[PDB]
Amino acid sequence: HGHLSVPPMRSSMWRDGYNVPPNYNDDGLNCGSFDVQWVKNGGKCGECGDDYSLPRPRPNESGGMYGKNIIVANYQQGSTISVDLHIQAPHIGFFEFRLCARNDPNVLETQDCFDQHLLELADGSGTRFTMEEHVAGEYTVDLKLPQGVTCTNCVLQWFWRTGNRYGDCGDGTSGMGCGPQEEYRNCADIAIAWS
Ligand SMILES: [Cu+]
Repeated sequence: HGHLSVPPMRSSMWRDGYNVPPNYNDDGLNCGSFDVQWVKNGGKCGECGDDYSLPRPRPNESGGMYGKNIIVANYQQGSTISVDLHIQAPHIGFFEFRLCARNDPNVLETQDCFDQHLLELADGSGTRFTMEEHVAGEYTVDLKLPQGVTCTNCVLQWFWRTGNRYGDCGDGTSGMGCGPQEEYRNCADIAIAWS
């Protein structure tokens, strides 16, 4: 359990005093829960962490109850940004961040859009930030925005793949963190400009 806090994701904007409906379970956007994701929905998840079986736009997607297209942060293109995750129950696993470089609030984000910009960690270590220790609190991740990419209505997607289930690793082996895991996604509305 945790949420993208800086910039604030859609279901957490109430915490900062925005006029968006509150979600007191904003730490629980776990794709409808593990069994719903993996037993009901074939491993699929909404773009923004909702149960995949809900119709689009889902509650945390643009046009859903929490998706009012209110920009919560403005960044310079190509800059290093520092994002904060509030981790309430610190399940082992890793985080990834994707940018849908959308320019119109009336079109809907898709995973294909997000997948065009998988964000690199500023430290050069790749695309996955690993939370190695079970410690609740605020985790900061420094990310490099892609050079030359600007967007007036961007969506930032945080993905958390937990690692607390044992499964077939596919190499003849099984292991902790192999196979399907509980997953979280959160979306935040941001803008990126040359400035
Ligand atoms: Cu949790």
